[PDB]
Amino acid sequence: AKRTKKVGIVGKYGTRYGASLRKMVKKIEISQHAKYTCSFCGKTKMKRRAVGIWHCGSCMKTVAGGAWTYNTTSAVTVKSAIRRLKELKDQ
Amino acid sequence: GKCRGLRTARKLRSHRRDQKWHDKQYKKAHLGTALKANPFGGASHAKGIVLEKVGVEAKQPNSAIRKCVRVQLIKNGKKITAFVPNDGCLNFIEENDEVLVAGFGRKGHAVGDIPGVRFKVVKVANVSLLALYKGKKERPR
Amino acid sequence: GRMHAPGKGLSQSALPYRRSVPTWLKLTSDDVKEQIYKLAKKGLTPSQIGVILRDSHGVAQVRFVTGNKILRILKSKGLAPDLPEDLYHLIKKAVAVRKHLERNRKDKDAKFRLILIESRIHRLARYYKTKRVLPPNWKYESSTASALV
Amino acid sequence: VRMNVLADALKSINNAEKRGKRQVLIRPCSKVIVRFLTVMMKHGYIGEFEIIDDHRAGKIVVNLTGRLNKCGVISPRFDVQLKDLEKWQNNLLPSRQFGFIVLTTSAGIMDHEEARRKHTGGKILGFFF
RNA sequence: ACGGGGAAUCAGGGUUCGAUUCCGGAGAGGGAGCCUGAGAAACGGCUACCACAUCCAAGGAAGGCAGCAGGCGCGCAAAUU
RNA sequence: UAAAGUUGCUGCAGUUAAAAAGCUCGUAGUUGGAUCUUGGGAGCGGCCGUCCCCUGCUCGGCGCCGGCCCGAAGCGUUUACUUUGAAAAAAUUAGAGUGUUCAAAGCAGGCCGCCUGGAUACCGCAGCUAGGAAUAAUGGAAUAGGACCGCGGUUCUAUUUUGUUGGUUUUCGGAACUGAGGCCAUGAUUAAGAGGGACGGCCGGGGGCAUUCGUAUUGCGCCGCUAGAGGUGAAAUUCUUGGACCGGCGCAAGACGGACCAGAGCGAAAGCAUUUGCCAAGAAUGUUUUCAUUAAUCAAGAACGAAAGUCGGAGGUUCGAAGACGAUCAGAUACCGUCGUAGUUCCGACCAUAAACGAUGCCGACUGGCGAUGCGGCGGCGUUAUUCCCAUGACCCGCCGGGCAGCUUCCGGGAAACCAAAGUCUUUGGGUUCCGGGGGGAGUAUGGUUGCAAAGCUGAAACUUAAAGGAAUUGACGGAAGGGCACCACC
RNA sequence: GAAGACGGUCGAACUUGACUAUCUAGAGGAAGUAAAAGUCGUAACAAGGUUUCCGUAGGUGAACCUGCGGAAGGAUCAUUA
RNA sequence: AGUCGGCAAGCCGGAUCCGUAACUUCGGGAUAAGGAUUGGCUCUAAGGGCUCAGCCGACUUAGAACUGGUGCGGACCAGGGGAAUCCGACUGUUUAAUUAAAACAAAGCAUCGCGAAGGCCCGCGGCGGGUGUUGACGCGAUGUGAUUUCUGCCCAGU
Repeated sequence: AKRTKKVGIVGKYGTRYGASLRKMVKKIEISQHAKYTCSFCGKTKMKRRAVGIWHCGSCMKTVAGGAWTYNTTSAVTVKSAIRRLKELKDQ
Repeated sequence: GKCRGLRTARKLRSHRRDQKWHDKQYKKAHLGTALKANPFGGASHAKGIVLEKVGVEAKQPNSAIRKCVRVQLIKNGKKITAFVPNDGCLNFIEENDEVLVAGFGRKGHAVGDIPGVRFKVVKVANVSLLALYKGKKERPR
Repeated sequence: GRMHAPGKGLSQSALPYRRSVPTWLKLTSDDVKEQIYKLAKKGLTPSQIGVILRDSHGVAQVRFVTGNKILRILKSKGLAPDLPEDLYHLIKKAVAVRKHLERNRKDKDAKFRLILIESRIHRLARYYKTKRVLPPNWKYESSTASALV
Repeated sequence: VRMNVLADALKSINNAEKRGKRQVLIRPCSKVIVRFLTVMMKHGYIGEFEIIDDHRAGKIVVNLTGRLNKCGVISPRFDVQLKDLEKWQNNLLPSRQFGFIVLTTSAGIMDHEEARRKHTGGKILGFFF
């Protein structure tokens, strides 16, 4: 059954820390515990080891990533930006 | 009708059953609100006790002082302002006299000159007020 | 008018009155079928067998040269695809627009088109179920749909 | 969409009569339509009509005279007893002298007076006067 | 809101009423229990409790008109002990 | 109760008077294209009216020479509908009879012992019975487990029989199965100016992401020359020899996408405009492609939904709610002016409202022209581009489809304004959603629900009131416009 | 074969509590309507003297003002290569 | 009714089965509140392994009868409850030996300094030292104190 109405993972905090702080931590705490698909082996095993460090439990390959997400949006725009200046310098 | 299906009876009938409530005359007859707010309570007449004689003003260029009484019904205990109908009939009525009051004629609606008065006296102390006006009978004391 | 668009266009084919085999056509009722058999084996939906047939070989309607129609010809030979082609092409389209949508999630229009496409899938599905062409428990599920190209 | 086919046929030949066309074309032809036109043709209200029977729902070209006031259709097809058939032609027909209510019975499709002779009612189709 | 046969009002459709003499049901102040009998959960039959009320010598005894009349009450509102 | 066609099934209304959800999707509900048997014959009346026939497979007497005729019993897709019959308490209603002196009643009465009455109709809806087969549903055989025709075997069994007394096997009748057949005209309506899908070349400020460019604005740096510059009805606040404004050259930042731009296009609506690339989508057109009714409209439910607003980040040029100030004014906490916060921009979540307007639901049909216009297709002189012509572009003349519109009119409608739809409406019924019922109170109170909040959705009553309102007309009026006039007007 | 008793059953009624419906008191608060001709303005109707109106914000004695985006129910169906 | 004051004492208490309001940050409140049951004994039913039947094995729950001077969580163990106000969100910490609080801290919020020859700071001194094995999502300095909803006017004085 659906145990809670609108309090997901953050149900562990009970009635503490206020509603908004318990709401904006939910989106983050769902992310930092989700298992991602490893882009190297394909299996859904990318799991955050420590802050910024993401380890794939299958191919045993460690990746430097965001603090709470696997990929920071600021990073993916930088990777695509560098990829354009790279081919633009060497032509 | 809009839908003329061969078997749209419950759609047509439930519509009129719904839209009937938007008729003002129908909605007051099939809800207690009109019947509870009625001091008579669906009765055509009512007896009450006159406790003061008040004069009501007229409104529009029709200017005068309408003679009325503040009656307290004996079945409910509510207070209504009955209108002593005819000329010089206030001197028949006194204080603490039970009087038969009736509707005015517009069925819960202030009538013409008088503002907010929906009741008129017909009998006073179990003798018709018209008989007092014609002199056919006089007040027994 | 179109059932998922405001267009009221009037454009379609118009087969002639005469239902006879053309006087120019020299293919027998047999040889046309083995032509359908060959194209069906190399992979071709009954819709596009008909077009290839009336351009290269010049068959007006297969329903006239033989007594049956294309899909009825393939199913009697067992070469028909399992799920119908118009339902296949709708799932194929929904899979593409869903794959476009996972990256481009700000495309509210693609999200709107997806609902229109899926609504057409569930409409054909419940039709192909009453005609007992699909198993009564068949169900298009967005997840497992991509396995069916 | 086109739900009732007899309705599209009557409203077209009723429109073309008010305009004064000599002959009108109706797009779909059904068995009930041609049975309806003959009831009107046997009373002189329309002219000679023709069915262009192609390999689809055929087309009818009805020669029109100036004798048709209105040929309406009653939808849906209510059931008519012989007890209430007088009450229908009381508020559907112009006068008691002329006008006909076409209604289908098990005996076929005919006007309301033939339904009096054969003593059987049925579903009502339309009316013309 | 006891139901129905019906009643009022209508061109055709309807709308509103039906406590009321015919049929059916329900009930005898409120609930409950039961004796007798072919038939009753009977009340112009019993047994309780609740409400109300009568007679008493103060120990007790006795009661059920939504039967016909009649009275009180209630009311705008309804007859002869 | 009628009047009230002011509850509208018959029979209302929804452009502006009360009113069509912002928009699309969508389940119940409602409604659904066409298509399967007509004709012929005997008789009668003056080509016409009426009758019957196109029914198949146990028992008996006009009987007659296994067959025929006839009578009765049984079976023959199913409902809806319709016709018939039955069964259907009276009283009441309708209604027959009858001089209660008439009548409302009543069921009695009528003749010189007799003669008669106390009828009949309606009593739905549901259930029962018989007929009809249009209309509307529904089914049959296309992996043939199809229908018929005879079979061959297997199992059990009424048994009639074995003269009777037993067992046994069978012909025998029945029930079931299983193999080989034979035969069928052997079984699939059409392909909608319904729909879906495919395919073809296009098309479009459709959507998304990325990229690019453009002046301008603001700011800064430097250079020049200078005393005002700004702003206004007029000014001031403000900037200014600490060099403002102006001119030049640079730089940075964030917005915005001018002119081209249209009663043009695209999109469900909101909405959409520098370049180029990528991604997915789509209408219309073309189609001798495919599927074969898959459809229409839609309570519940769902997606999207300008601006403002909200919550997080990033950025903050311009503009600018609030605020401050300068004017104006009787006062201005307003209009005007100078600054200027939130906001305006982007990203990610909320919000679900707009005069979200065409104040006009959607689908379908029909009913006048006319000139254009956009997209696609088809046809045709000629002109002009490649040039080297055919084919393609650009014009030119037409036709077809649908698309935004326009003009015109006695189609027709409308209270009119006006409308080719707001028409085909007392000659009233194509299908289907929503929704209105005098004005206020009031979209308020309350309850519920959604939201972070703002609020949204749902949504009364008491009380009050004789009008409120629509379109149009004539006046008066206007710090409205255009002409003209007067020393009771000015110059 | 009476009284009486154990147990069972039906179970009135009382006590208590909860839920529910209807009516009703209430300081104070905040509306609506009516009465009259009060005070302060002048928002609206003529370009009503800042065009009006809508949604949404903020503000101000009060009508209202302003910002942003709409609408014409506008004072323009029109403005020229 | 005592008293400044229900201080102290008392009531409540386990478990099983029912039942559970306002309010709310939707998680709670909550053992809310309020009820009933509970012993002994004799049984029945259900819940497993090993080779249909046979052979082993454990505990536990539910139900029934009988029974006692209505007594049964018999000792022990073991929450009184409710509705409202004020303050502080909470957990945490604090005056060892008179003050455990409403004080302090706190997450959150908002300012300020600083791009390293630097900010802040130490040090009698030095090419000294800490932050710093650091680099603005960092370090240093302050105020306020979760959330929700807001945060107005004043730059004359200092």
